[PDB]
Amino acid sequence: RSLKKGPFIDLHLLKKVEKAVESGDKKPLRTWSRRSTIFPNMIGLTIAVHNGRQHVPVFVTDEMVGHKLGEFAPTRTYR
Amino acid sequence: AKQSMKAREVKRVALADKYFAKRAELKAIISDVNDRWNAVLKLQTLPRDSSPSRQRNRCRQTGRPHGFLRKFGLSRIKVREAAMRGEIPGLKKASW
Amino acid sequence: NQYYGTGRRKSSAARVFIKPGNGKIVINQRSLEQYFGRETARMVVRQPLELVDMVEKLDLYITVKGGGISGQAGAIRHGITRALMEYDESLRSELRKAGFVTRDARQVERKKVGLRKARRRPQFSKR
Amino acid sequence: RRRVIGQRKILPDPKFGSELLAKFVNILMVDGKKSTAESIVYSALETLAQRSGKSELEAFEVALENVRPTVEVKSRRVGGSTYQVPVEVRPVRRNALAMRWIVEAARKRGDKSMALRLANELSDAAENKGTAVKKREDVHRMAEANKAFA
Amino acid sequence: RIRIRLKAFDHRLIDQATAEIVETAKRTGAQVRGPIPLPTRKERFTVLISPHVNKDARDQYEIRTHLRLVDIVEPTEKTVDALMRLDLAAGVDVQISL
Amino acid sequence: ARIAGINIPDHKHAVIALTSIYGVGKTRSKAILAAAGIAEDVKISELSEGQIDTLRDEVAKFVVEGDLRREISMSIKRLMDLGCYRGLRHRRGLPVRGQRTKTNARTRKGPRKP
RNA sequence: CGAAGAACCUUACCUGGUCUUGACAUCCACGGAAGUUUUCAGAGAUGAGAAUGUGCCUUCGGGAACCGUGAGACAGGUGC
RNA sequence: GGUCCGGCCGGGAACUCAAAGGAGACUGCCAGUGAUAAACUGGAGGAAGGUGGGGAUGACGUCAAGUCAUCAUGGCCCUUACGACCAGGGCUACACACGUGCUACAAUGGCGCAUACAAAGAGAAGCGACCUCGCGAGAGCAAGCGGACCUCAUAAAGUGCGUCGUAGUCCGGAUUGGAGUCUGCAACUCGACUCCAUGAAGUCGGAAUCGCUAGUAAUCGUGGAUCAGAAUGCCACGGUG
Repeated sequence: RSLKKGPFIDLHLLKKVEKAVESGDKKPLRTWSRRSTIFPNMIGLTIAVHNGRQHVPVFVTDEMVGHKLGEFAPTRTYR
Repeated sequence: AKQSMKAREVKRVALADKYFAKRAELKAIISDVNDRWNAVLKLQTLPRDSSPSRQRNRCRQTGRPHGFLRKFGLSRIKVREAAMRGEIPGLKKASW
Repeated sequence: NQYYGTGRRKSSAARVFIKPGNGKIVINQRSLEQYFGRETARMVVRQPLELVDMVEKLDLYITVKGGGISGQAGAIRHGITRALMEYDESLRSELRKAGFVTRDARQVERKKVGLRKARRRPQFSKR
Repeated sequence: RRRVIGQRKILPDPKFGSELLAKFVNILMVDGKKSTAESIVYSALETLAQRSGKSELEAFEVALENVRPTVEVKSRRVGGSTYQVPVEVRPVRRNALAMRWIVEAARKRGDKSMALRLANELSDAAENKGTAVKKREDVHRMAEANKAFA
Repeated sequence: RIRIRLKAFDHRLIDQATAEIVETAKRTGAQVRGPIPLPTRKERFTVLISPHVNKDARDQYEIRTHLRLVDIVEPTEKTVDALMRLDLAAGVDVQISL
Repeated sequence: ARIAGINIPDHKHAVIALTSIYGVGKTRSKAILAAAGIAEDVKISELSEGQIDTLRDEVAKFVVEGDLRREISMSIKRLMDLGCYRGLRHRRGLPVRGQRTKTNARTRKGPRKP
């Protein structure tokens, strides 16, 4: 929520969508700076995350708009 | 981190008024959220490592950054000697 | 013609002037009752001057620089005492005997390190 | 501890010039704030006189007779176990220690207001019915009795 | 009410100073102040000159550090010029910024 | 104003009555009491609709409880998911505020157990 | 706790990128004016381009302010 | 002495305030005490009294206790190494404690409008009013201020009139519905805080770790720096008591 008066990005990430958004049927993209907020032009693909024990795939189906990319990464065994 | 970064502060430390803090004095005032012009800000944030204010600082009488007391002008280990030549005028027998 | 004092007690900061005849108590532009209207000490300021028949003889005018009503009740004690202290040298024995000369100065040798009581040295009946 | 300095001097009540009515309130205070506690004690003494229509502050005594003890129990393990021997309280103590049992009865008493928790228990205390008087009579049942075991 | 904040390392050297300003400046106008103090810092000062690391030889000196206030009602040059001609006293300070 | 919703106040005086309505903002109630505006004691029945019907066209775009308790849960839908702002944390059914508050969801989403 | 800020943070450690005169700093050798500004890469260190610029003495000798590349000596840390 | 009711500005030095240089209380004479010793009480005389108090200097000796994490340095240290450059991450889980540190159990209480009085401290990597914008954190203009001038507190109780009726509530912010921003590459599975909607335990629990003797813990509040900066720590003097 501290994204305090409007949107931002990962600056290096969207710079690098640019061939894997060229006919979205393709293999995934990857990111390590999990803070990672993202444009609605990504809709149609797979984007995986450094959790960071391993690298877990998150999925840009039909709705993406509302939270940073951390919301599905399992960082250590939650007892 | 002992000496580290000094060179890269030095390389832009004197021109922050030229990366923003005078460059701003007409174009960037219409770019406020007080004055509304929404296409203008997105071209002046580009300067990244020299966006004012950001300063690694220099502990000087100490050779490596073991803090910096920004009230007194010396490292978080030095203090003892102030009491022994004049630098902290308030340092008598502690109140504790 | 006139006689005077000032005080320092919990935490004020008050003056007082004795004046010729009519017997009243005037704090800046108002009466005693307006300033301590519930404040249970109030008698103690007019008490030692009602002995010496004030009503046709003295008049009392006051002003104050940080109120402090619970402590003022002794700043005024000391002050009004300095005023009578040149009115009539006779009553220094009355002011003392009635406690009206005393002013806050004492702690009863209290704690510095841990012990409660801290001036008195080791005592025995032959060690 | 060789020097005589062992008790507070305090000043008299604002009306009847009595350190009696003054030590009452200054026992009742438990949280500080004096001058409004002193006006509420002054409200106790008027609610008192609603019973009788005269100087019931003279009957303050005729209750305080029953709350004053002669004896108190303090640290005396002398004889290889608890060996009490209370000793009497010096004359100056008889009625301050009675204020101590009037204020512990008032704390949870239950009466409408706190002016009435004190003015009712004084009324009872003259009746010997009282909860301040019951605590004293307990000590008399206890240590004034144990005179015969000392 | 222009506050000339007069200040010397010593009581000695501001006394020598101020008593001429309250004479010189006052001659035709403004009732010139000069004795009225500020929080005079009579402190205890300690420097390490010990010829080896041993116990003490941190010689505790005292100080005076004494400041006063020269005050004038108006910039009346036919009374005040004289203190400004006193520029030659390079051994006392004055801080006139107001 | 023909106030929709669920409950009604029960013979209590205005200044409790008004504020016991199951979703009409309490802190504001201090002032709207004079906007319609009515005495403090009235037991709300004697308002005969007509007395606050005097402010009706406001009330028809205000959140009075019917909205607040169901219809307001639709509101988040263009803000609801993974991406930028406000976000998938709400549609997940979780405790949304406090210290490591995902770990409070025990009761909310199934586990109960430590 | 020492941390009076264990998510740029005075880095323990998990990782990778890199080095072992490192980052800072001298004694001769051969040389140079110092810098402003913008474009594109790279996670950062670092990589590939484009413009504008050229000070003070002054024996035009020697160099300063101040940046290089080659040497031979050669740098460090709460380890108790 | 004038008021256009602001010490406003005329006007003079009681005295606080400010304070520089300083300066005065001694068994000092009186009642009793005993050895006309001894010193202990009450007092004349006071701003304290028999170190007057509150700070303070903490000698050899200090436990073979530390500061072995700036010590100042003898003996000995790792050196493909304990040497130095750089962006990432995750420290906080939870079944268990266990206590420090918190509170929240309704009238010696609060709740609502109205009335009376202080200050310790901080300030140009500053602090910032009036005054513009207000559901407000939070935007902004802009007089000012270098140490009684600018601003933060309009200390809490208390007083006077209203308001519940002993009531799981009106108070409980434990917390979770949605609604907001000051900072940032950066706080989210990591906060810090603002508006509404809330309502976990709630009801006076024993066994036994030592808080606290006097101006001393309840009771009644404020600051400060580390530092691109949120300790609930401590640290220090005030007072209803």
